[PDB]
Order: sequence, then structure tokens, then C-alpha cells
Amino acid sequence: EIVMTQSPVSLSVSPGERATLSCRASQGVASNLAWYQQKAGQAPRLLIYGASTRATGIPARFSGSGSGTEFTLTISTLQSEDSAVYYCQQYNDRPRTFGQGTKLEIKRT
Amino acid sequence: EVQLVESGGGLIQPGGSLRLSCAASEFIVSRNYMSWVRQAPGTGLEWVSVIYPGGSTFYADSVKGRFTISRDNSKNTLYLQMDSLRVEDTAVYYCARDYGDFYFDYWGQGTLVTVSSAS
Amino acid sequence: QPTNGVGYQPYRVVVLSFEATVCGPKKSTNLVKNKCVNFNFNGLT
Repeated sequence: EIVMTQSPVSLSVSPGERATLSCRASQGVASNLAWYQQKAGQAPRLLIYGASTRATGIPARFSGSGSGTEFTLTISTLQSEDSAVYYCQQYNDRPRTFGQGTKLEIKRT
Repeated sequence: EVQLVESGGGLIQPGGSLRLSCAASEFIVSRNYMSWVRQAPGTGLEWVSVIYPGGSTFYADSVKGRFTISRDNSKNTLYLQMDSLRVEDTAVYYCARDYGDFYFDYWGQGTLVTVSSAS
Repeated sequence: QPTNGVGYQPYRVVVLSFEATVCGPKKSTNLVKNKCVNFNFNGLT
């Protein structure tokens, strides 16, 4: 199976800096990736499906792309409601394995 | 109105049995593709089972034989009967509507089950 | 894609389903004359 790994496992970023998150896929998938966002005690929404399309109401802030063995999500202007858990999940291999979660928070005073 | 409201959680002995429910809103349980997923701390989010239109019940290899799913067609509800619960099965369970067997489209709020030797 | 995994590549599948007008071939040996043989001519043994 594809065992997921997030390299930036914890990233503290200023309120609007165009932050960069990533994962690597341990096997070879063409563009079979979806990005997920789980908020604090909330339902984990999809962000990106097919690694290049924004599904429904997903803004132009999210410019996630990547292929093969390196995948990257770009968050642009960083409202404080984006301080959440970012997953990446493949489409190709049964059983489906989610990402380990990227903990993104915004530093305050 | 998209709602997936869940129930059936509670404290049980290791080796006991319980039963879940997922009431769905505005779409059909028995005709759409959905899945039962779990989340436990320390571990990642984990797929447990998936259920088709009529179709077949597909389980994880860890819980195969132990959990069962029997959707009840009187209303928009999806159940899961949990028997022979091991010690590692403390998790919040979510009913999540799928796009076939590709990706989780929508999610519920989850009902959290804790199994332990306490009260 | 021509670069993905082995079982992720296009596999052509032909399934043959059987049901008397189609049989396998019958192998014909040789005719040897002027000898006491044990013949099978077209099912006539």
C-alpha cells in the first residue's frame, strides 16, 4: 500500500505568507491525490481533488499540485480559520491510506 | 440540506457488543455509496468499511469478521454492529458519503466509542 | 499512462463461454495399407 508521509509535520506561519505544505507518495501515482482539511472538532472537508482541481467553494488561495512522488499544497493569504490539519490521500491503491496530517497554525501576539 | 447525524456510541467492555446508526438527510442510504471511517489519536484517520448500492460490504483486513454492516431500509439510516471489540478500538466513527470507491465527498459529526476496563 | 505500475496498465481480457457445431480439431495419423491395423475412419471404428 501507499504509506503516507508529511515532511512539514508542524508549520507556524505568519498571518499571510503563502505557506507551503507537501507530502511524498511512497509508490507511483500519476496525479491521484486529494487534499483534505480537518478543523478542530469538525468534519474534515476535501480541499483539492485530482491534485489539480478545486472541488466546490475552494478558493483560488489553494494552488495545490504535484505528481508522481512529490505533492505540494500552496496556501496564499492565511485567515486564522485555516489553522487546521492538512491530509493528502491517494486514489489508486486499495486500501486507502490518508496522510499523517499537517498541523498549520497562525502565530498571534 | 446535507446532514449525516450519528449515534450508538458508548462505553462497553472489551469483548462486548454494541450497535451504531447514521441517519442521512436528503439522499438515499441504500442507493448511494458510503463508508464507515474511524479516527483515533496517535493513529491516522482509518477506513473501516464501505457499502455500495445494494452491492457488497467491504471491510478492512484488521476488522474483517468482527464488524458487520446491515443497513435498515425503513428510513435513511446506516448501521454497524460491533462485536468482539479489541483494546485498540477506541475511536470516533464517521459515516462518510463517497464518490463510488474513489474519495470521501461528505462526512458526519462522528460518534466516539471508548472501550476500556473501567467505568 | 505508459509509466505507471504493472497492474495499472491496460490489460485486454477475452472471456470464452461455452454452451454441437464447434469442436476441437481431430488429428489424422496416416493410412497404412496391406497390414492388420486398428482403424478409426471418421468415427467408424
